[PDB]
Amino acid sequence: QVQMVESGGGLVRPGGSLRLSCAASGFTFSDYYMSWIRQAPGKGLEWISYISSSGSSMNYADSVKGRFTISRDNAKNSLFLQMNSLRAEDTAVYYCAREFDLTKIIMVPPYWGQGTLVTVSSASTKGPSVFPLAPSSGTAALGCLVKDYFPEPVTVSWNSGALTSGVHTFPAVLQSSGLYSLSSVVTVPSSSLGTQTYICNVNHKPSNTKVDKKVEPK
Amino acid sequence: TNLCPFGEVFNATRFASVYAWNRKRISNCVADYSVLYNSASFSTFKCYGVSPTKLNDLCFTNVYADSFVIRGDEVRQIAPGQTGKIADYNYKLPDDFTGCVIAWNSNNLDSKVGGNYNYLYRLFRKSNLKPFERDISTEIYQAGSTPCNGVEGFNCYFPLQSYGFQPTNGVGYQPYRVVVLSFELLHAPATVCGPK
Amino acid sequence: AIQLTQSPSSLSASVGDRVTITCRASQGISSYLAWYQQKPGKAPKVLIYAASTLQSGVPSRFSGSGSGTDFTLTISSLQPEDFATYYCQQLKSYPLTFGGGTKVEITRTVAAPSVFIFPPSDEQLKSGTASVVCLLNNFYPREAKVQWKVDNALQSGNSQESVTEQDSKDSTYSLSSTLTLSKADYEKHKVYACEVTHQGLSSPVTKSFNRGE
Ligand SMILES: *[C@@H]1O[C@H](CO)[C@@H](O)[C@H](O)[C@H]1NC(C)=O
Repeated sequence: QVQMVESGGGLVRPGGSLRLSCAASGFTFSDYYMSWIRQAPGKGLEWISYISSSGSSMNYADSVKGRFTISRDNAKNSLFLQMNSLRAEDTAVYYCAREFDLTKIIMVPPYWGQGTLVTVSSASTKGPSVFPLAPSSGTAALGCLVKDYFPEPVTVSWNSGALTSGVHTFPAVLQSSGLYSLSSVVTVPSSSLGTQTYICNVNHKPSNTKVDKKVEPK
Repeated sequence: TNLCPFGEVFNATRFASVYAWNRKRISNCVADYSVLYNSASFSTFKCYGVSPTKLNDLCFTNVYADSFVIRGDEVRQIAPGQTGKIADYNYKLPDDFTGCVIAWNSNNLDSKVGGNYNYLYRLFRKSNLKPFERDISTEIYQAGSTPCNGVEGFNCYFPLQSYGFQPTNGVGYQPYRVVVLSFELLHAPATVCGPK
Repeated sequence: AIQLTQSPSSLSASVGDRVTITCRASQGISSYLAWYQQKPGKAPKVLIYAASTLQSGVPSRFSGSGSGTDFTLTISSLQPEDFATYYCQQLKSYPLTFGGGTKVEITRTVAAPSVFIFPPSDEQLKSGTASVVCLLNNFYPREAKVQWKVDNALQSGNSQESVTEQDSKDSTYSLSSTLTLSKADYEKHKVYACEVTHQGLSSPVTKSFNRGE
């Protein structure tokens, strides 16, 4: 099982510094070239950096040279991206990717992590409040309202991931206050509304908020 | 006369990478090759066509000291007619090699917690080296069928590999300081003699 | 730096149709090409590497072809779960480069929205604002209008909506409009109405409640 997990994302002052970290497992790490690739909100994929398997060569896209530095630790199965002099254009989801295997000569598919979002903003962190969207008064609808948080992202699940059929988590909207808001809703059998338990799990990492709200009738 | 400067060689603060191994020419001096062996802090001391305690009643034109850092499982390669990445692409000893091979563990000087990337070795080469050749080229190596246009990518890899020495490596991956002494007797006045 | 030119930048097609996407490299790159699929809010995933090798798992609806400068990604029978943005990546040489993407939408029959309205919560009222949410579930096409009415007065300036991407099972959309009022204003009125217009309804649907049950 190839696994690549990124960490260290979040809110950074314009002009400040952040250090991303990519933990890898499921393959002999020291055999592979690695890269950082980033995707700005709504844009396409931009490669920015590579380091060779042993750390003897590295290079950077032009939008990033002079400010960022890549590195790796083959003893810890870890890739790193040190980011300095950050600016608004740098706000993106940053991915780590394992590419070429200098051990062999056969083309192998790249493998990517899940991304981490860094936001370059001067505004303050702020955790959400969570409010139930109470159901009916057949198929009933219920949900949760995650209001007034900053920055993105907020993640919602239902019954700790046990409830997945019928969920729609909407895109966050940016209110005039500068804070975000987001709703998540589920359609659920009407009769199950007395028997079955419904909880929404909000997590907003930049403020270390992790809240469970029971959503119930009345 | 004056004493041979083996202390500069063996106790040098910096050691070369093996792909770019350093040659020092020892000349016009008196050397106690016993006092070299007597510092019994050497894990490897193999001599070829000669022996310590016989180097003291012998004279040569020039003595060469080649020095570099490699890793523990590669010391075995610093010997005549050996094969492997170090012996083929970095440092080859000839069949008629006459001299000694002295190595020792240098984990305390040459590892670093994040890894030391200063020490490199060549992993790829179109052709095996000849004895005592040195290749310091940095051109991208074409491992595949398509050219590389001076740039890394699929099957296009910068040949020098980084050792990345860390203090926590197992012994075989720790840095060893190597000195290879080669003794040469041209038809000329000898200038490097033992005290005898 | 090899430049990739991907076409088209967006397309729509029906379930079961054949979808073709192309990538043109500014240089020969022989077979050093991958195709990526990126579903909404997920990371790009490789479908094909080496121009035509299927990654494990990937349904055999997907295939790729080409060599040199011209590559083609084919979904032989478009399925609902194929809604995604697709990219080609050149792998010949660093800096690695990508095509611009191809948003793939699914053409579907018309589906009316199911409408739900949700009063602000007990909790949030204590804070001094009130949020009234209206849900439009599983409709098609995207176009829709929500009008808020408070005691029959049409609201303006105090609603924001967002829409989901096309559902991966039934290719429909969902939309969520939120009306924001101060606690004072909210309590000055009784009837809260969400009026929804959509091509699948014969006449606008209104869903409504009265403050305080
Ligand atoms: C290196 O330094 C040590 C400690 O000062 C000394 O005892 C040793 O003789 C030196 N080695 C040589 C070859 O001079």
